[PDB]
Amino acid sequence: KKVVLGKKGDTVELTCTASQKKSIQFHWKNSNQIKILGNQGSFLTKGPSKLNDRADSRRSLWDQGNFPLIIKNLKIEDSDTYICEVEDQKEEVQLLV
Amino acid sequence: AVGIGAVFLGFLGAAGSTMGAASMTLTVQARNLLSEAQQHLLKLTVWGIKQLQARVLAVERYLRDQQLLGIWGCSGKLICCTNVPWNSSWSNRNLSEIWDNMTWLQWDKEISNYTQIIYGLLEESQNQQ
Amino acid sequence: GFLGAAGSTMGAASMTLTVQARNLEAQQHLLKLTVWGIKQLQARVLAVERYLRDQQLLGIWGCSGKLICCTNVPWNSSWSNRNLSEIWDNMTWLQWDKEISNYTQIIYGLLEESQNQQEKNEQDL
Amino acid sequence: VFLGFLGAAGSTMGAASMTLTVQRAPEAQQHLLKLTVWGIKQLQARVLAVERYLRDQQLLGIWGCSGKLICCTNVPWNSSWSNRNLSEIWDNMTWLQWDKEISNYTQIIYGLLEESQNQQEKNE
Amino acid sequence: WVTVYYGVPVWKDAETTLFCASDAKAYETEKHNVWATHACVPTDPNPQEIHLENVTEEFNMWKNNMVEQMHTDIISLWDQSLKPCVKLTPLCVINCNTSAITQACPKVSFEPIPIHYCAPAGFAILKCKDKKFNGTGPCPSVSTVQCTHGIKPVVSTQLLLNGSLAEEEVMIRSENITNNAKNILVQFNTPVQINCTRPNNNTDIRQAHCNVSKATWNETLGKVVKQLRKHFGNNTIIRFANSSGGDLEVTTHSFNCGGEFFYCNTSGLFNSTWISDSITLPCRIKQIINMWQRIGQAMYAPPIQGVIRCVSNITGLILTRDGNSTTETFRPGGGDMRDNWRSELYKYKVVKIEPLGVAPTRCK
Ligand SMILES: *[C@@H]1O[C@H](CO)[C@@H](O[C@@H]2O[C@H](CO)[C@@H](O[C@@H]3O[C@H](CO)[C@@H](O)[C@H](O[C@H]4O[C@H](CO)[C@@H](O)[C@H](O)[C@@H]4O[C@H]4O[C@H](CO)[C@@H](O)[C@H](O)[C@@H]4O)[C@@H]3O)[C@H](O)[C@H]2NC(C)=O)[C@H](O)[C@H]1NC(C)=O
Ligand SMILES: *[C@@H]1O[C@H](CO)[C@@H](O)[C@H](O)[C@H]1NC(C)=O
Ligand SMILES: *[C@@H]1O[C@H](CO)[C@@H](O)[C@H](O)[C@H]1NC(C)=O
Ligand SMILES: *[C@@H]1O[C@H](CO)[C@@H](O)[C@H](O)[C@H]1NC(C)=O
Ligand SMILES: *[C@@H]1O[C@H](CO)[C@@H](O)[C@H](O)[C@H]1NC(C)=O
Ligand SMILES: *[C@@H]1O[C@H](CO)[C@@H](O)[C@H](O)[C@H]1NC(C)=O
Ligand SMILES: *[C@@H]1O[C@H](CO)[C@@H](O)[C@H](O)[C@H]1NC(C)=O
Ligand SMILES: *[C@@H]1O[C@H](CO)[C@@H](O)[C@H](O)[C@H]1NC(C)=O
Ligand SMILES: *[C@@H]1O[C@H](CO)[C@@H](O)[C@H](O)[C@H]1NC(C)=O
Ligand SMILES: *[C@@H]1O[C@H](CO)[C@@H](O)[C@H](O)[C@H]1NC(C)=O
Ligand SMILES: *[C@@H]1O[C@H](CO)[C@@H](O)[C@H](O)[C@H]1NC(C)=O
Repeated sequence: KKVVLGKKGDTVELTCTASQKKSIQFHWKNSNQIKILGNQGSFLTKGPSKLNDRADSRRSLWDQGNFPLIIKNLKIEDSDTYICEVEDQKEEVQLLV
Repeated sequence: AVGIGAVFLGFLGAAGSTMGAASMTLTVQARNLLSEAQQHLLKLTVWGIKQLQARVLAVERYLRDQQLLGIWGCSGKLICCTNVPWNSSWSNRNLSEIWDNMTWLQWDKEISNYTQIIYGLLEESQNQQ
Repeated sequence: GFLGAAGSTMGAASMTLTVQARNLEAQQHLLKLTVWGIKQLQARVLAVERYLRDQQLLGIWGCSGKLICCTNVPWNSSWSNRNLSEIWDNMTWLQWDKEISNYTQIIYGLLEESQNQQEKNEQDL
Repeated sequence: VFLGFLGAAGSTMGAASMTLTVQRAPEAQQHLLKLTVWGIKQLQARVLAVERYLRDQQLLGIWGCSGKLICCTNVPWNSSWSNRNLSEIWDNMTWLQWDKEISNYTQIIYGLLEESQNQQEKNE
Repeated sequence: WVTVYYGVPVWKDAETTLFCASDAKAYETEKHNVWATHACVPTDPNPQEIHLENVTEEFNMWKNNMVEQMHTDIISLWDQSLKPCVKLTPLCVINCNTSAITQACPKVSFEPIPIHYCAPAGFAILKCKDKKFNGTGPCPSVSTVQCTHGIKPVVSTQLLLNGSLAEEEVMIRSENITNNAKNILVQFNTPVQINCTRPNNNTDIRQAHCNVSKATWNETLGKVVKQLRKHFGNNTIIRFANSSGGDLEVTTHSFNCGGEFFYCNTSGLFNSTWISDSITLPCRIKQIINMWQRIGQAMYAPPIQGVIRCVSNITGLILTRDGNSTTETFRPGGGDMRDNWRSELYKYKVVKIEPLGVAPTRCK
């Protein structure tokens, strides 16, 4: 489990990486299995989370395989671990305020 | 049907000859018998398909015989001998009375009462062996 | 051209496997019939050339012409050795084809060499 | 059976015998007429390539070895048919150079090679 | 001791390059009907659907190879048809250079025509001639056929427009239900109608309203909530909802009605929690759109002058769940365009017949 430290209110880049570099479908969930982000083809789709207006991803990097998550306005109650499901590899990354 | 359609006509060359002189020349003949304007082009293509819907029909009619010879042992052999004993109940004639004074057409008027039974006996004799 | 007949039983296949060859004005759309007259005739030359390219494999393994041929390469135990009774009783030929996955590629490799061993056996007497 | 089937005429006959056995708008409303007409040319070439295979399986059948690629027979060589030392004509010679050598006798080999099967048809 | 055979009815499940077959016209300058004369043969005049006798085959819907064969050609269809004036594909080498491009861009016509996907020489297509086929598992009555039915490449999110409808009850199919990351392709048994008109009062230009009947929509979604309790519990209180967010193309039901990309608003269409007139969709023609073909934005010409309308046949519902208990939140989804055609190519499979087995008999 990787852990990323962001102080308060900044923007982090919880990275996640594929292999074949062709923008396959991914997602980002949490401990209660609630969707943060979501790729849908060539578009982007959020989910009913606490980061509903706080989540975004770099769109130009999807073709290279990197599928990061960038959270802005880092509050105190977002400390959890996040599940990036590229093909099957749920690479967990934990977050601390 | 220029490819293997002229082969089937060449089989009937020595009809009415005697049975010995017609079976002797099978090997000889088969080596020798196997030897655009605007309105035009949408009609001259159907003259190219219909000349291939019969030329291919000469192929898959010829290969429906080698699939039949291959079941009874020998495939590719014209003259071929088999391990099945000739019952005298088909015809009660000596071989002196057969390969000397008969033509091949008279066999279809003589053993076609039994010619589906022989094809079953030629099946198992090269199935278990 | 030699297709199948519905599968649906392994044992009843081998009885009817033989009989598939043991006995036997428009003028308005001249592109609907000319294009589909070639595509229905390109699929009848391929059904001839796939037969000749598969009598070429059975010619390598000495099995040329025979539908049900028998050969002298023994069963390894590592090729999904199931019960030999119920294979012919209640099974389709599709279900048996799943039962060997990658052993088909190495079953064929012995039959090329066992004939070449038999080529070095019949000419060594 | 094909026509572009052996464009692998390499150098070694010993290696050649090894691979002897292993074998957008251009339309202008007329691109369905280019693909239909030249569809026939790719069918008059493939069907004739079948009927050349069947014309030759009867010729290998007269020599007894039908449906098989490497036919080993029961007739020896001679001295008139380019009596080399089986190293210069099997490991460093292309088939085209070998075919150009014995081309005077290919019609002469085929006569006796038919007779060598008819002698093996006498003991039956 | 093995026995080689050469008559077996054994087919693999192989992948090949199919060829399109569309009922083209060759004189119309509709931009679908000019591609369908260029890369499609006409319809097979004698089509034959042989029904296989008693074979059951384990299909799969989500790993098909026709739905990535189809996606290669409607990507290739929307590059000749709708050429935008300004297109910004993010070429990269953070240093991603947004490579602009420019070309001609005239206004064109646009309607989906049915397209059949045929099979080449030597292959077959195995239709799943059933009624309750849930996408994965053994279809019982698998017939065979050379070409598929008339499939029209209508690209839309949140609502599978103009597609075929189930003859049986409302089907629900997902690759793994209770995953909360896979879409749930509902398919209707009756065609819900929808009008989508841009009006003619020239004042706004880019503003339209869409009318769906209140009688049909409350009854059709009344069928969906029943069979959603089939794969779920019997007393779950499911909650329909607005879409969450993201881009405009997946938050809102987007499509293309005659060359102009509509962007509707289905918040009043999913506004009911289920237990035990005419809705008006405020739409908007957009002009700076994202592309579904690849990554990158594209800009088009302003809309045309006259009245723009297209009455339709919504026959699909690409929902999406979220994982709290005793309820379910079902907000709409869609946008990955492979789901827009595997909703219509689910009962098809391409095979090839391999007639050479090696059975056990232990002969000598
Ligand atoms: C689901 O399927 C249905 C069934 O096909 C689809 O509904 C059809 O949709 C199309 C377009 O949306 C529509 O076609 C129009 O029909 C009109 C007559 O009914 C035509 O007049 C009109 O042609 C004009 O509009 C085109 C738009 O680009 C122009 O390119 C064309 O040259 C014509 O333009 C003239 O008129 C306009 C004013 O309208 C003016 O500005 C121009 O200068 C010029 O004078 C279209 O062909 C069909 O009628 C619809 N079918 C039905 C039964 O209503 C539906 O679209 C499908 N769903 C989806 C999402 O695609
Ligand atoms: C071609 O010739 C080179 C040099 O003699 C040799 O190394 C190579 O194997 C040859 N290749 C073929 C295909 O003949
Ligand atoms: C259907 O399956 C049964 C199984 O007992 C079999 O007997 C029957 O032959 C099958 N139907 C056909 C048409 O083959
Ligand atoms: C479907 O998703 C659930 C939830 O993660 C999981 O337990 C199950 O194994 C999945 N099914 C398959 C076939 O992987
Ligand atoms: C849509 O419905 C509203 C209210 O029922 C009505 O005023 C309007 O005219 C309708 N528009 C169309 C195009 O039917
Ligand atoms: C759609 O419009 C047509 C004609 O304008 C009308 O016949 C039909 O009833 C309308 N449907 C709905 C649901 O408004
Ligand atoms: C109409 O919708 C309400 C909820 O909005 C639902 O309770 C009711 O059952 C629906 N009507 C019918 C006839 O099903
Ligand atoms: C639709 O989404 C917007 C923003 O996400 C929200 O303001 C609105 O309330 C939603 N509609 C419904 C019916 O919840
Ligand atoms: C239209 O969408 C807006 C947000 O995009 C939302 O607030 C509103 O409720 C929607 N209204 C309808 C009728 O869909
Ligand atoms: C839609 O939902 C809002 C709040 O969720 C409610 O006030 C409104 O009456 C609903 N509209 C309909 C037509 O049910
Ligand atoms: C919508 O579906 C109905 C089926 O009842 C059909 O009659 C109608 O023509 C369809 N409309 C289209 C395809 O535009």
